[PDB]
Amino acid sequence: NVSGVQGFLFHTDGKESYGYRAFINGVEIGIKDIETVQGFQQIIPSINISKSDVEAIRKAMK
Amino acid sequence: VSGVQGFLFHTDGKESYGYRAFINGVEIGIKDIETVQGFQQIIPSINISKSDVEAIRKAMK
Amino acid sequence: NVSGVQGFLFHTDGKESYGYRAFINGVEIGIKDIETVQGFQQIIPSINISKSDVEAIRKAMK
Amino acid sequence: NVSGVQGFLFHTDGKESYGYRAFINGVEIGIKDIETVQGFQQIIPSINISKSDVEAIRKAMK
Amino acid sequence: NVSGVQGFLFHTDGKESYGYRAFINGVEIGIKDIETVQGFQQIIPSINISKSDVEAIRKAMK
Amino acid sequence: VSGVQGFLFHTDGKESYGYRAFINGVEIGIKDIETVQGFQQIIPSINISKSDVEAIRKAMK
Amino acid sequence: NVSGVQGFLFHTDGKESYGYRAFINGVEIGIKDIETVQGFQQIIPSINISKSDVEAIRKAMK
Amino acid sequence: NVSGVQGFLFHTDGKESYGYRAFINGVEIGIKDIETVQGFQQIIPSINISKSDVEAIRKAMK
Repeated sequence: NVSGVQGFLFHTDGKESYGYRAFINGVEIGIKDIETVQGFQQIIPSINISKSDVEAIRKAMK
Repeated sequence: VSGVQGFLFHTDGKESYGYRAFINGVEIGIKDIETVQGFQQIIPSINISKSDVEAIRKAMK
Repeated sequence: NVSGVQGFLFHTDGKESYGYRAFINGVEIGIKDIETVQGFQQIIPSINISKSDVEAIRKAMK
Repeated sequence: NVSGVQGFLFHTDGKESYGYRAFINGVEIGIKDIETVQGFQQIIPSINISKSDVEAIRKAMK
Repeated sequence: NVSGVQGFLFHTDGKESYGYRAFINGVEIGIKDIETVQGFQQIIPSINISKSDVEAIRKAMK
Repeated sequence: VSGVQGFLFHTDGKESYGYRAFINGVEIGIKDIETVQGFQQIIPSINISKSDVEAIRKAMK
Repeated sequence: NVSGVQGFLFHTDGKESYGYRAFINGVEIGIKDIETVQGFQQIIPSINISKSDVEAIRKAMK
Repeated sequence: NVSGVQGFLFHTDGKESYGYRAFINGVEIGIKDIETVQGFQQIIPSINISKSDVEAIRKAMK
């Protein structure tokens, strides 16, 4: 509530990384730096999503 | 705070359909176990028999 | 409201069973298998409704 | 509250009983069986209302 | 939330009683019997309001 | 669950205005201490100087 | 949200005071007396804002 | 949450600082004084965002 942010960070630990990304207030973005990942980890969850499942999650988050 | 409402579902019965999910009212198939474990951090994961998926789809519409 | 499901399972322990049914997001459905009943029991309540009272509950849930 | 039900059961312990009744999502119903009363007691409150006060409560619940 | 009732019971312990009354979902009603007062005391607050202050509370509850 | 949002207010300063309240955005005077004690069961009771009531009225509008 | 008030008190402890002010339900007001500051401190937060930052906070609170 | 403020403070601990900034009710502002940072830290989260990631966060906070 208080942060004005709803969403989550996502990444894969699989063979081909896509780095960290996030859905923030329904907007998908890439995150370039680990400082930002740790900053957002204080206010939103951070989960794992395989590279092959990102397309379907995108569709559901639309 | 996740901006996600829904659940993962699978059956432990004879004819598995793997893992699927309802995410914000959209049904999807899940290809990898990593994704199942990731979403298990933020949404419930329940069992649904293959025979009951059609009725749950109607209710989730 | 993390599950995206509001409702309840219902059944009777009376002489003439109607099996398990549910109201899920205002939609009434039949449940065929016990696995599904136990799955939904993790996220929604499960109560008893006599066969003779189902008609009135349907009217109120409309 | 995940049941999708708002309301209460009501009855009187006074001289002229009207059995159990309920308001469920703003709809008043009669309850025919004690099994149903016990089922709804798992998800909604159960209170006492004198027969003389039911008319005024109906006006307020409209 | 669960009861589908928002409001309060009110009465005075002053010299001229007006009995018990209630605001239920923005509707003011009189309560005739103590059974009903005790029933609603399970789900809504019960406060004291002097007879001379009822008019102003009515205006604010409109 | 009371269906009431607001607060009682009074001053302990030199020029008392007795007790007043904002109830659901309506300002009222309270005539009897019984009513003050009744509403103290369901809403906060705070102090407001007589000089500040005009600005609080503007904000509560 | 029992008090019907959303907002905060603000002041600076810097060299040039602007006294205490508040945002109450999106309306900015000045507070003249400490009694009122202590009264509102029972229901809303009270924070520090430098005189030079008030203009930007006003813009964000608009 | 009674402050009427949703958002967060952000800064970087990386090589090129941009000082402290904030999103307050969907409005981005610069913060000039540390007193204001400490004041808002009483009511909103304070996280780290790399300078390289600010552009994407602005897009998501729009």
